[PDB]
Amino acid sequence: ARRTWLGDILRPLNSEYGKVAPGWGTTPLMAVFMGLFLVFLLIILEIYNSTLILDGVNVSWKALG
Amino acid sequence: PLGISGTFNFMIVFQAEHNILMHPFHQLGVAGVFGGALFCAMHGSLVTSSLIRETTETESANYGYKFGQEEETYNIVAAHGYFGRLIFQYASFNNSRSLHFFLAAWPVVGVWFTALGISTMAFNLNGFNFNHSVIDAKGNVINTWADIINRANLGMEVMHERNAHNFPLDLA
Amino acid sequence: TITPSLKGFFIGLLSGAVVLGLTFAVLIAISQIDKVQ
Amino acid sequence: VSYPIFTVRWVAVHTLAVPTIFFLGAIAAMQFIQR
Amino acid sequence: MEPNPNRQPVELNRTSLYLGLLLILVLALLFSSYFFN
Amino acid sequence: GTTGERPFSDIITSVRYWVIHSITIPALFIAGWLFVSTGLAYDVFGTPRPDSYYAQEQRSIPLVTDRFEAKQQVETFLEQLK
Amino acid sequence: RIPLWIVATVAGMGVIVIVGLFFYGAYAGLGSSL
Amino acid sequence: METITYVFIFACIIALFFFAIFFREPPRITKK
Amino acid sequence: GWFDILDDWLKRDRFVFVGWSGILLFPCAYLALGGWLTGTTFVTSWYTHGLASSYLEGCNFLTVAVSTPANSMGHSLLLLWGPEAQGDFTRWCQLGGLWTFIALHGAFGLIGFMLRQFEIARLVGVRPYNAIAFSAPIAVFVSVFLIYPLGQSSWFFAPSFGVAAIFRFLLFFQGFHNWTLNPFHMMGVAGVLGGALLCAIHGATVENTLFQDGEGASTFRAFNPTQAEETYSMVTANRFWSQIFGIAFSNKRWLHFFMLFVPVTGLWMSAIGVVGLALNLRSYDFISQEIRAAEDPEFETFYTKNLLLNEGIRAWMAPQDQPHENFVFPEEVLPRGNAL
Amino acid sequence: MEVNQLGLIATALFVLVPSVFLIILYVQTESQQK
Amino acid sequence: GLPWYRVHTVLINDPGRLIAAHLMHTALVAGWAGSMALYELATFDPSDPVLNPMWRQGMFVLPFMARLGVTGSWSGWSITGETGIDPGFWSFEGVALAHIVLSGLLFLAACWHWVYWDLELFRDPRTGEPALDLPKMFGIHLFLAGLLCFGFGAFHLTGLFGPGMWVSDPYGLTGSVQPVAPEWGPDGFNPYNPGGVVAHHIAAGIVGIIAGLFHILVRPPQRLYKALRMGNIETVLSSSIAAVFFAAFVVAGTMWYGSATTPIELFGPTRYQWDSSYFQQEINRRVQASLASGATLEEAWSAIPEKLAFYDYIGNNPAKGGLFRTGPMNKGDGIAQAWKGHAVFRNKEGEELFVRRMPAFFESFPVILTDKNGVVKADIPFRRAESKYSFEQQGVTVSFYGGELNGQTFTDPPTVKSYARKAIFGEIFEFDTETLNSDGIFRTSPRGWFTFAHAVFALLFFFGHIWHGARTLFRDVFSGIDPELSPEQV
Amino acid sequence: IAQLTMIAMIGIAGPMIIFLLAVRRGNL
Ligand code: CLA
Ligand code: CLA
Ligand code: CLA
Ligand code: CLA
Ligand SMILES: C=Cc1c(C)c2cc3nc(c4c5[nH]c(cc6nc(cc1[nH]2)C(C)=C6CC)c(C)c5C(=O)[C@@H]4C(=O)OC)[C@@H](CCC(=O)OC/C=C(\C)CCC[C@H](C)CCC[C@H](C)CCCC(C)C)[C@@H]3C
Ligand SMILES: CC1=C(/C=C/C(C)=C/C=C/C(C)=C/C=C/C=C(C)/C=C/C=C(C)/C=C/C2=C(C)CCCC2(C)C)C(C)(C)CCC1
Ligand SMILES: CC1=C(/C=C/C(C)=C/C=C/C(C)=C/C=C/C=C(C)/C=C/C=C(C)/C=C/C2=C(C)CCCC2(C)C)C(C)(C)CCC1
Ligand SMILES: CC1=C(/C=C/C(C)=C/C=C/C(C)=C/C=C/C=C(C)/C=C/C=C(C)/C=C/C2=C(C)CCCC2(C)C)C(C)(C)CCC1
Ligand SMILES: CC1=C(/C=C/C(C)=C/C=C/C(C)=C/C=C/C=C(C)/C=C/C=C(C)/C=C/C2=C(C)CCCC2(C)C)C(C)(C)CCC1
Ligand SMILES: [Cl-]
Ligand SMILES: [Fe+2]
Repeated sequence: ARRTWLGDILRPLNSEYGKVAPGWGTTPLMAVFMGLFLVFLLIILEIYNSTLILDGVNVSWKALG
Repeated sequence: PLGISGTFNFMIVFQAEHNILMHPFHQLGVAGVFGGALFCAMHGSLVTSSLIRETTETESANYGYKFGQEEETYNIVAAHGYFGRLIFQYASFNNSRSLHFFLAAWPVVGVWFTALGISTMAFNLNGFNFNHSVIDAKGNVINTWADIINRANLGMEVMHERNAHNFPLDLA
Repeated sequence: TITPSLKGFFIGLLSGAVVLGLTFAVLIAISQIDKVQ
Repeated sequence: VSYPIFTVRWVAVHTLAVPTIFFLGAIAAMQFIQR
Repeated sequence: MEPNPNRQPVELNRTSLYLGLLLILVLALLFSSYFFN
Repeated sequence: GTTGERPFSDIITSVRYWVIHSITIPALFIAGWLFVSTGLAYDVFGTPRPDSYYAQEQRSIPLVTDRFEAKQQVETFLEQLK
Repeated sequence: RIPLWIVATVAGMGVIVIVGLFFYGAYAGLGSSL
Repeated sequence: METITYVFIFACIIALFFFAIFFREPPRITKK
Repeated sequence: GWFDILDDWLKRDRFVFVGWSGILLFPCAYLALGGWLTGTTFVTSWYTHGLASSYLEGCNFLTVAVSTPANSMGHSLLLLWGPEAQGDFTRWCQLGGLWTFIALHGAFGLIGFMLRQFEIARLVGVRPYNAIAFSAPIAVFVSVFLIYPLGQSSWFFAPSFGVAAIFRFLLFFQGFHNWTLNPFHMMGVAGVLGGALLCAIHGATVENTLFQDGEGASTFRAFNPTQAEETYSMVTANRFWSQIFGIAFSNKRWLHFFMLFVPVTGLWMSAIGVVGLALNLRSYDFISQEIRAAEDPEFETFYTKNLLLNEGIRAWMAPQDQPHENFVFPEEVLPRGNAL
Repeated sequence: MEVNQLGLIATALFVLVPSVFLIILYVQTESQQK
Repeated sequence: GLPWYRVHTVLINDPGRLIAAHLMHTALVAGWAGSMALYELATFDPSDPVLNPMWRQGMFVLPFMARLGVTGSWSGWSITGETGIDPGFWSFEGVALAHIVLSGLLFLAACWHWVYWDLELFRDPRTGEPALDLPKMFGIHLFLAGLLCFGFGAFHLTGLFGPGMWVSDPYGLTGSVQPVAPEWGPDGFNPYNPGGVVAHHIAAGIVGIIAGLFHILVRPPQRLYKALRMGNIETVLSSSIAAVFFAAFVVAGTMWYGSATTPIELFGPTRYQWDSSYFQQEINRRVQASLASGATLEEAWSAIPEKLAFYDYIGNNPAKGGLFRTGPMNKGDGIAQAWKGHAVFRNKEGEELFVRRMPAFFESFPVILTDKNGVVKADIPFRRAESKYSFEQQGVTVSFYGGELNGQTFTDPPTVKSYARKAIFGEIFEFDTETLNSDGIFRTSPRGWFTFAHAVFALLFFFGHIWHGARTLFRDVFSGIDPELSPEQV
Repeated sequence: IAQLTMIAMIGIAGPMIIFLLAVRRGNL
């Protein structure tokens, strides 16, 4: 090894290696934002594809100036 | 012709004069070729993926084989085990000999037909001609993709050999 | 606000969840009816 | 052995088996439509 | 400095050389026409 | 070499099987047949009957020309007795 | 028990019949040319 | 200039061919 | 926990392995196959391409197909309940909703299936080279049925699902993109053609280089399902080819990896070529050739010849192949040689 | 004729560079003791 | 030893030399950027932003520098076409300068991290052997990203403490660098509204800052750490690549279809604008308006700004071109010099005819002329043997309004047909073919190339993901398999 | 009109001349 000023100061940030939460930890909470993101994309996708029209949002070079 | 583009010429014109894509023999041909490449990949992968470990983590997995071996270099039982589960057991080979016969039989048989196709359309027994088959209640002609194919063929017919024809029918 | 195509989006977003539902319902159920070891 | 009836294999087999015959029946009928 | 212990030797057999070159050359025979366009 | 399922061979041979399917199979068949023969299929799929591609005189095609008012446009095509 | 070889030759002819009906339909149906 | 380039590569592939057939690594049995 | 119980059930070894993947595969895979079989026999392509496309109309197994949507639709996903069909089913059918249905569904179905290979591989404990390989067919489907038309004006120019309906896709590409002259398509075929060779050649090399392990003529039974010795003389095979072709394998591990490589690489290349045809960035012409053909009227190569075949294909097809363009090409404007 | 000026050098380096690569390896492999 | 295609595995767990490597790469990518810049500056012509803008000169990097502010040269000129402007230090030269240096430094840095590879920071106190706590790393990095993402939208795009971004009207005639105000409403999800690009970076930036912290604190649920073989760097790769190619397929789509991010005055028109006759309609709309306010045909068309007419030319359609048709769009049809003017075709009866335009799909297309109702009135025949509509038999003539040929009329068949043959591509222009020694064969715009390149790389990267991912979930069975014979019995 | 009548019989004939043998069990 070879410690160094910067090296020590950063020593903490990299040390908790294999440290894991137990069981199904935060998984379920995660599986929700995940599903939320999935729906969020489908929306912005379907908006760009003009499948989901929304007065106020005009997906053309127009609506510009 | 003996050349790259010269071959495409042979093809494009052939199609126009014989409508080969619409001939059973050519289709069997592509089944054999597509299939071959397909199977070639199947075998190739199944086998390569079920090789008995005898190599290091940082050593070519190939070295695990010596020219002039007695026993096999892959688990044909593990191979069959995986492939049998992908589709379903009885739809998978376990007999290396039956596997390899199929492996050879398929392409060779298919190409045999493709060769018989060109040898057959060499006497003007061409592909199916479904031009203006489906017609409506009054007699109008209702097009099918078979017709869109005929137009593309006419373009080829009408333009190949610009100056070689002097008469109506292309009998040569 | 809530335009015809917006309503349809919900109809499909709802008609979709249902399918995922009945599917995981049925599955989670039959799964828990046999698997002894 | 004491084999069961309604199984997963059965379901599949029917999802393809049932419609098929229904189509073969449909098509067989078309052979008579005209103009 | 300490002789880094993560290094292994590199190898390319004769057959690989050949298979390699066969590939380079033919690709070159295939793309040169389009390079000169 | 085995799993729970009752070996097809046995089933395709069981007189019970045929006793069931001699009824079921032709059942499904006659159904689909009627599906076509009763003209129902034509309406389930908006597919034209031999006498519904064009109006008597017209020789033009009912080509859908714009996405959003498409359904509406299609309906009108059925109008000219097409 | 219904002998297999019979299940086959029966289900077999049965297919040549339906598939043959299709081939006939080709010179009469709408897929005709007449 | 182009002709030369096409023929050269060709000439190179044929050379390869030669060496590959006549100067391969003799294929050794068992004790490899 | 129910999860591990849900798992337990799924990964249970049945006749037709389900697995987690199946939750995606089977729903889709069946819908794709189903939609095709449905349209092939019931739905028409009249309001879409002015074409009869189903058995119900008179089409046979070759002429039938699930045709693409109108060009008006553009790249619309055409959902059953979207602005187009508006929840209505029959309309959906007539607007070619069944295309994006089969397309998009089958698409997920190829994802599920590859995942399956990956999942089953893991369980059975074998290497996933069957999955790597299957990337090739995904690429083809993805680039051709999705990426391509995504670069064009709309789904209308994607290949329609059907036998003949695919041949026109071929003829089109020749005529408009002069696709046969593309370096990538060539590699493509070199691989598929070359792959169907390894297949045949390796198969025969094995069957005619077998050891005798039985007393019968039909040597099929003479096989040990339970490993042990090599069933064919790898040593004899080597000497055969080494004397008839000059080159010959001698490392079954490589000979088999090669067989994965050749056709998977081929299809990957053929894909890139198409990903380029999306933007119309084709390999249509050779400029040096065109320039000499302009100034000098006696210069003729099998290349120039071909380009004329293309002109004819485009001029005589465009009309009924691109209805939305209301093309009208007077007889006098139609390119044609003498007499024909 | 009327070709591309860089075509020659594009083809030359396309062949040389990777060939030179392989060759460097093969020879350094080939000369490894034992 | 190691096969040629594995030589880089020598880093799989040498955090030191892995950083040394990653440093060198960044150096080359930064280096490339700097010098690709200088190459464009040594060949780009600012003499005319109207008819010879960067996207006609095969400029690829120059546009990405304008989209964010840099629009001037230390030599005095500027992208918009103004003079006397003082870009300050951050001129194209400046940007190019900067990267070249950042590259030199990253180089030196790569060297140091290579020699001093065994820093203790990479060794786990516990096992005393090399190790990197990925989960915490990801949290840290993700924190910095959102922190920077935030700033970019918050200060740069808004103008608070920065230039802004490229913004233009609906027909790329006014474009420039302007401060853009956020937009959290719904229309901010509209690809064509700049406000959305601002809101996004502020919101996503924050969400990014929050989420980072989370990951800096909360640890990975055992279940996952196990499933996604975390603590195995070769999996960080499989996921990143999956993201990188996702990002790629998206940028390729917004470049081809257009968005406030790929502005036409910087990347060129869209194949879709030509398809829907986008600019053709904006012109007419304008011309008919002038006629209403009692102007003459000459006056009406003369009012039409050259720049506008130029977008209505199939020679700027990215869908025309070829894979080996190299160079700028200028090596094709030539450097655009001026607008010859609107061409109106008429036949003996005075009837006004119209030239059927060329669909992008067609390399070559026929000259056909129809009236308002679409009736074929005239054309240029192949076989003259029985031509009914030759320009000769119809007395077709052509007149021009506004532009070089304004007020002139031509009646000698050949000349009329020449122009008719040109009308096919839309507005007729005057090119300088000498200079670049052009060949007259259409080439694609940067918009087109960027799109082709990214759509390929993306599709290629998919394969990398599938490969590396697999190699992570099957590390154990790598090298081969072993024993037992279990298969058909649960 | 419907000589399908023919085929039918000469058709079940082939399988018959082996079936009767499956009954009289012998020489197959
Ligand atoms: C599980 C496998 C599966 C998958 C992946 C798909 C996938 C798809 N289907 Mg198919 N389908 C399936 C099974 C499946 N299907 C089955 C079994 C049937 C027979 C019943 C069908 C019948 C079917 C039809 C009839 C149609 C499709 C269509 C489609 C496509 C788009 C539909 C869509 O927008 O969904 C959106 C996705 C969702 C609803 C998922 C939401 C998930 C989150 C976690 C739930 C949150 C819900 C909550 C209410 C929201 C809170 C937010 C709040 C702000 C309101 C899509 C490719 C359409 C198509 O092909 O178009 C061309 C179409 O018309 N499918
Ligand atoms: C000191 C900082 C720095 C700065 C201010 C610039 C500034 C600039 N660069 Mg340089 N660059 C740098 C470092 C820097 N660079 C380094 C270190 C390299 C080597 C890797 C490069 C390599 C480089 C290249 C190759 C190019 C530039 C270009 C440019 C110019 C255009 C900017 C642009 O459009 O980016 C576009 C930015 C993106 C790619 C978007 C980032 C978003 C990604 C997709 C998200 C990543 C996912 C993230 C982790 C998810 C979590 C986020 C959370 C908030 C949700 C601009 C003048 C361009 C140019 O014009 O050349 C001169 C160009 O082509 N740069
Ligand atoms: C990928 C990103 C990228 C993109 C989109 C562009 C885009 C562009 N460049 Mg830039 N360029 C780049 C990277 C990029 N460049 C890099 C890294 C360099 C440094 C070398 C340059 C150096 C450069 C120069 C010096 C010039 C340009 C020019 C141009 C413009 C003209 C287009 C062209 O020449 O196409 C040409 C495209 C091709 C020939 C196609 C490449 C495809 C090859 C043949 C396939 C290789 C296949 C492979 C062998 C297959 C084997 C596989 C098998 C074994 C499995 C265009 C805007 C020109 C300009 O200034 O415009 C006026 C110009 O003079 N560029
Ligand atoms: C995101 C970046 C990325 C990174 C960091 C890695 C990293 C790695 N790859 Mg992966 N890979 C990627 C993308 C990436 N890959 C993609 C997109 C694909 C699909 C095409 C692959 C396919 C792949 C395979 C098939 C293999 C690896 C292997 C490896 C490992 C060893 C590398 C090596 O020694 O190469 C050796 C390098 C060379 C001497 C040859 C380089 C020659 C190229 C083809 C010529 C073109 C070079 C040119 C400069 C490239 C410009 C870059 C362009 C993207 C802009 C290494 C961990 C190997 C492995 O797993 O080891 C056991 C392995 O077998 N990779
Ligand atoms: C066109 C010819 C061609 C076909 C038809 C084909 C077919 C198939 N290849 C498979 C596998 C493979 N193919 C492989 C390599 C190759 N395959 C090739 C060429 C082909 N491969 C080539 C050239 C290669 C070499 C690169 C590999 C390595 C594998 C496998 O591992 C796999 C296998 O299991 O081997 C036997 C099977 C996957 C089944 C499946 O995913 O079910 C589930 C998904 C379904 C049912 C969805 C289908 C959805 C598609 C996208 C829509 C099709 C639409 C209609 C249903 C079809 C009718 C349309 C036509 C008339 C045009 C399938 C039988
Ligand atoms: C679409 C859809 C759906 C559904 C549906 C389905 C799922 C269906 C299915 C279907 C199916 C699943 C079908 C099938 C059919 C089939 C058929 C019709 C077949 C036929 C066949 C034949 C005819 C054969 C023959 C042969 C061969 C191939 C080979 C050789 C020999 C022989 C001759 C035997 C839903 C509601 C969700 C929604 C909307 C859409
Ligand atoms: C055509 C072109 C191009 C190209 C490029 C190239 C070809 C490049 C190259 C490059 C190179 C080729 C580089 C190099 C580099 C180098 C370096 C980076 C170095 C460094 C060094 C150092 C650091 C040193 C040191 C020292 C000394 C020696 C002395 C004493 C002192 C000192 C210490 C300082 C581009 C892309 C741009 C664009 C387009 C065009
Ligand atoms: C050290 C130092 C320095 C310096 C530095 C320098 C001067 C640098 C440079 C650098 C550079 C100057 C760089 C460059 C780079 C480049 C690159 C890195 C490139 C690349 C390329 C590529 C990769 C390509 C490819 C390709 C081809 C060939 C064709 C086909 C397509 C593609 C695109 C793929 C100073 C004084 C500041 C100070 C401090 C120290
Ligand atoms: C898929 C399959 C199968 C099937 C088969 C079948 C379905 C068959 C059929 C068959 C049949 C169905 C046959 C028939 C036969 C017949 C015969 C061999 C006949 C003969 C005849 C004669 C010789 C006659 C005569 C006559 C008459 C009748 C009347 C008039 C006069 C005269 C005298 C001429 C099997 C199981 C193998 C196994 C594998 C699979
Ligand atoms: Cl010819
Ligand atoms: Fe084999």
